[PDB]
Amino acid sequence: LRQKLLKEQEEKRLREKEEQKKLLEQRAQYVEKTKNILMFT
Amino acid sequence: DDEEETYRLWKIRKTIMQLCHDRGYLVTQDELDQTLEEFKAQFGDKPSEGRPRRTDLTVLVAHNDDPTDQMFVFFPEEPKVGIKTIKVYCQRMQEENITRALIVVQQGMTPSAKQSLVDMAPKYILEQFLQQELLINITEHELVPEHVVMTKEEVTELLARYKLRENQLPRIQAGDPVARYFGIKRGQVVKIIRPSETAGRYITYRLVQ
Repeated sequence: LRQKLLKEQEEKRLREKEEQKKLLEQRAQYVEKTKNILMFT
Repeated sequence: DDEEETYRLWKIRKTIMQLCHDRGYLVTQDELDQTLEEFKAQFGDKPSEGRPRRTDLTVLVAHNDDPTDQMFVFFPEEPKVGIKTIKVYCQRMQEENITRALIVVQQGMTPSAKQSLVDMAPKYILEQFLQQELLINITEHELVPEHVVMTKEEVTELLARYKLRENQLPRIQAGDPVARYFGIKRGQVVKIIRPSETAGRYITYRLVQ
């Protein structure tokens, strides 16, 4: 049970950290695009 | 009087970020709950004739499922904005491929430009809000229950389940602050989830008219 719980917690940590990093990179690319079209307005 | 205006614009931006997250547009947790100090450092603490002036702090975002429909906001410098000071914005709309946006006015909008917002509405479904209106996320209040915007395939399943027509539902007018908050046209039903003191949870359905 100890082994199973440690494996599950490490998996959930890696999954959430990866998803947050991917959303940050998508937001950063869109931040560059909106910087280009926002500075003129 | 610059600490108060900085605090006020910070709460406006925070409420707009919660607005765009609740509506469905993709915004990160960093912008979702920043403190006053990220705002002060990243815009510049001097709203009177200084760095955090309007227009080049205005947010543009993209919807979560596809980054094609995009949502501006615009914070005009004028207290009472007008037609000549929105056709600039509509020119920025037609300049882009985007459809719609917000306008968070400072004082009350002029009626002629409100009729303008009515007239190009089917082309560009844009709307306004007020500054006094937007210093509070009224969804966070305890009287306001959980509102959810239904998809049309779920509306069809709803009307098929209870075997009733689209006008027999309880309804909601398009101008009240919650339906104006999410921003929804008529012919579009809304789940309301609320706690019941008699039996647990209770869902109901208000139709926008």
